Amino acid sequence: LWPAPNEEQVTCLKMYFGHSSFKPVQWKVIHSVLEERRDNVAVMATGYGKSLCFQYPPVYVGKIGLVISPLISLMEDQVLQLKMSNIPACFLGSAQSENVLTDIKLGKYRIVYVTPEYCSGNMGLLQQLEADIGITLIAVDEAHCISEWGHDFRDSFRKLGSLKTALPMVPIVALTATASSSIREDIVRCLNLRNPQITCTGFDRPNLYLEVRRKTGNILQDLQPFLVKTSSHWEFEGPTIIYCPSRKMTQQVTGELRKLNLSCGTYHAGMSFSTRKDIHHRFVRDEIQCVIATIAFGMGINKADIRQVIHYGAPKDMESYYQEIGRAGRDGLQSSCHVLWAPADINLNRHLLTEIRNEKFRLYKLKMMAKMEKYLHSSRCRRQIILSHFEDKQVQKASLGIMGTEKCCDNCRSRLDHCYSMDTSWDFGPQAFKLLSAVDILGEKFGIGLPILFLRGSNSQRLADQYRRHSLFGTGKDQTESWWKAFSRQLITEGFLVEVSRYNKFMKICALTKKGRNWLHKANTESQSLILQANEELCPK
Ligand SMILES: Nc1ncnc2c1ncn2[C@@H]1O[C@H](COP(=O)(O)OP(=O)(O)O)[C@@H](O)[C@H]1O
Ligand SMILES: [Zn+2]
Ligand SMILES: [Zn+2]
Repeated sequence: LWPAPNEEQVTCLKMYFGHSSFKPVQWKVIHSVLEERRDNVAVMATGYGKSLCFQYPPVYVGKIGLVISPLISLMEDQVLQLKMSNIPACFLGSAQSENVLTDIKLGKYRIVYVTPEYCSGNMGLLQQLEADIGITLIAVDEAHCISEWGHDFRDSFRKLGSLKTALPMVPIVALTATASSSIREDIVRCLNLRNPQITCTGFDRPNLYLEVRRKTGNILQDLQPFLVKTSSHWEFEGPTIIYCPSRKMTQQVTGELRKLNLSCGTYHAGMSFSTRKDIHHRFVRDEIQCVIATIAFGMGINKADIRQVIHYGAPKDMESYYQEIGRAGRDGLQSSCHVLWAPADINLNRHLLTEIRNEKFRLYKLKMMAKMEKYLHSSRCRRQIILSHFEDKQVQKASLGIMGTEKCCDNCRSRLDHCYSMDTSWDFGPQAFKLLSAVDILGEKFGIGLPILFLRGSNSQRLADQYRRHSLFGTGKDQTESWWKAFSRQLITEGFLVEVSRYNKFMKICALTKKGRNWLHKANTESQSLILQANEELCPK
């Protein structure tokens, strides 16, 4: 067990990064790299705090940290974010002046961003910085690009194996997307890491509700369910990102949203630094409500309170999908992630990959598109399927407290609205709330029959038309009369209802108990649960 940080370390974190404490895995990596000078392979979920692991140590000791990445636009964005935290950083490339390079040699910058190509060609420069200043760490983001079995291989990374040779005292921190053992093996062997610490944060984002819908045929019909008509104009429910597979589909979606006068912006690769800066400005400040994006990184979609992610079209793969939905709910508030898809979507098109020569690669793409289509068509828990892919193992639904609840995914939410089996211990809270309310709404003056007719939307004359205006009228048609009758007998046995006759023995009423009235009081103001021992009559297999 590693030690807690000292006060000087915490003070540095507050002054430069505005955080009052390290996250657990952040400190795992930081202490290992900063104080133990040990190589690291770190797998961090979306929105955990990956960048702090390599930005903080060079700031704390006032030396240089080298960040190797192929995403030039992302390195530009992070440089700006660092300077706005009073941290000097720069992107080093062939196009840079010697004044920037001489300021680097004098130690004016804490964090230096380079591409893999520039790094392979200038190993002598790296050794000079190590002798004169000292390199705290070398970060290799997108480290899965080092070998084939990742979702995106690059050849420029293979020459990073000389870093350990030219700099055997400098620890390397490699960041990758999944906890895949095979990918981690390749990173260690190709980067020449020496017994590195292996850390994984887990991948669950419990505040992200997951849903998958089929496309309806036209864009406006697909998107209008996500809109609210305030006054006499349309609005998104909250800040929204719409991911499109192509620029063409981006323009089509934009053209349709403009029909409703929705405030929208686009986000693509190859945009200028000024364009990305302006999009970030408008999105963060809620001057645009929706960003329609074809990329999943950068300033433009770096926003804390994104409430809704929409994939318009099947996602490319599970890794892209996870990163793309990972942009939502970074403030901890409840967010929703919807995929709108059809079998003809371009990312599910097996027509356009017959012409790839590699044997294992073509089979990988076929299995990925089959895995994607299986997830989209699945009736089981969306969250369990996603967590299984990134843990490289079958995940149990009992591992996290979010699975199986109404805020988990659409397939879990369907089971709470109309239960089914796969001892039966199930949450009948939603159904009990309908029944116990109907008993109290009708005044506890009739038998259980009238509340049942109320819930099933009966046209009977026993029910006064004043009750047909109610919200619950007809919301129980999912269950038969005998089901509601049998469910009421379980509420009598458990002790939430009782049958009672007063002086008039020709009138039997069904009334709430003390426990019944107490439960309904809490359920009026909070979503309450009610666990039961059931029969296959209640939740059939
Ligand atoms: N130690 C910390 N305490 C609290 N919040 C943090 C900490 N480290 C990072 N964060 C926040 O987490 C958010 C996501 O971090 P970031 O590195 O941008 O995620 P990603 O690695 O997915 O891009 C950031 O807005 C950042 O402010
Ligand atoms: Zn230690
Ligand atoms: Zn679920």
